[PDB]
Amino acid sequence: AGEQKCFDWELMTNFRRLPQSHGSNVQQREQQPAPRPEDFEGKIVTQWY
Amino acid sequence: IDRYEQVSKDFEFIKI
Repeated sequence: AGEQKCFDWELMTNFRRLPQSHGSNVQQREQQPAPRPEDFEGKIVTQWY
Repeated sequence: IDRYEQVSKDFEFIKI
């Protein structure tokens, strides 16, 4: 609120450990929800293949 | 053939 800053509680309660990068096969990729551009903007990705 | 068939990266250490 205002110019004041605060602790990033959501990031710390989410990232207790980095998730391990695991690939997706066609079968399980089918029902995974369609990726949204907002979910990729300014984030970190990696080529598991 | 001209190429060795590639392997996938999803192998794991199965316990014996």
